[PDB]
Amino acid sequence: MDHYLDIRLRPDPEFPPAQLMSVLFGKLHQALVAQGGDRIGVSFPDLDESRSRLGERLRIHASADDLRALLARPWLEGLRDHLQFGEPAVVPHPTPYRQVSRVQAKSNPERLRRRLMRRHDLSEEEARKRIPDTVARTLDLPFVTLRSQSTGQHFRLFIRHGPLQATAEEGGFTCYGLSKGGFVPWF
Amino acid sequence: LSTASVLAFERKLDPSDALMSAGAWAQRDASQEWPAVTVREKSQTVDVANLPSDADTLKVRFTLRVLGGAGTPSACNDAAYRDKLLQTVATYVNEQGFAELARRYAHNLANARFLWRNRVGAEAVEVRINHIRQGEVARTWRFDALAIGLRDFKADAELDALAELIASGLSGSGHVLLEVVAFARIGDGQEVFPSQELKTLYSVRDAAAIHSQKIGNALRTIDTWYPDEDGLGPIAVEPYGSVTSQGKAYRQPKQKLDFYTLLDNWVLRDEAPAVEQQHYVIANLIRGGVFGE
Repeated sequence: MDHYLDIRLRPDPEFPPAQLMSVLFGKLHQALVAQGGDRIGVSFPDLDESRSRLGERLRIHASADDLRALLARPWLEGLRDHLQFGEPAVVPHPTPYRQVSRVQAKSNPERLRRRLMRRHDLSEEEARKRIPDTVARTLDLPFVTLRSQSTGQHFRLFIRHGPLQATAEEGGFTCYGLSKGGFVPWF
Repeated sequence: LSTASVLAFERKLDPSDALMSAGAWAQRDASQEWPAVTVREKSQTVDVANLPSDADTLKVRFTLRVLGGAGTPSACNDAAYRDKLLQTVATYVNEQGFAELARRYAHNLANARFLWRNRVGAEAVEVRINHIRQGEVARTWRFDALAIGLRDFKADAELDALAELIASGLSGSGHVLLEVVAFARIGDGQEVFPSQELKTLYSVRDAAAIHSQKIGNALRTIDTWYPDEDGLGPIAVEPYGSVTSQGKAYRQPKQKLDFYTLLDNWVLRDEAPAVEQQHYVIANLIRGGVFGE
């Protein structure tokens, strides 16, 4: 994708930057739900995989008309005191490419119990002996804490940046901006 | 002459506990029978409060008492130190009024900063402020709180009249009682953010609410003279002016700009600081607290 926009979280005493990036990713998801499309990607160029931090930057990649459209929408109403804007410009050359993947886990055993007892009509003990409590997977990935609107549930979403490649291939994106085959330029 | 071993100031600008209610927009002038936001439990069991599915407006209501007599301590051992401090605040008041401080307090009243997480992401917030002289209303202010920014202290004629009322209260020339109602437009079925206890939510009797000290912390977010930076904006007035979120302390005592060293230089040694620092230390005396050995 040719054009990128960098929005920086303004340093704020009233909330930590994790909460601002949470609400920014959430309103980003709501704006991408309102526009649709699968050619709109995200990246976080302030990565730090030692302490698993997401930093303070948000880089959204698409075309020119999409970015200049997303500037003038009410998904930036009520937030523009708390973040700074950049300019939609071309990605420089040359840059590597990588992905943004959502990596969940089956770290809750109880959902797997409910699944195995709802499809098979087992008992609690058969589901307990089939899958033990050691199935919980630990993760060292950065995460964003979003809530739900209609049936409200607050969850952390882990973001994984993939390996740096030399060329990018075609592919879509979700409403979260996450990679489904399409890679974002890393710089 | 040295500082007193005990020294205590009662707080001025007493806020109430801000009660939460819900309703639909353009019923804002009929918002007297609006039902309150009920906290409910759901599955670990967490208590959350949401707006009803036919309401998009969260209405918070509290009261504020501006009392005055901000220089006199509530307890003091030394009498000469007390007279020195009283005449020092007297020369501060005779130099300039409470107009800058009441202007900043009226600014923080104008924007809906007391809605902490209920202001972020709201499409439209409006603040109604009633100065209540007798049992009935005596003056009304209406503000678009999205118009007043959280970074700059502007000027407006209604805002200057509100600041003149607050400065008249702080000077002891009259008793000030304000009722602050705020409407926030979030949407249908969205969540609100009341204060949390020691997960449970703060509640007055069958109604979600915010702590009064939370509204008080939001109201004194006027400190724009800390020497580290100023591009972040105002913070709450504190000796060693710090914030719990960032984990860092401005007005560090290594620098000569905390509250205590400023007060010791001004009162004991008569080294009067810069006028913005004078505003800071008088704002800390309005904030109140326990000072001394």
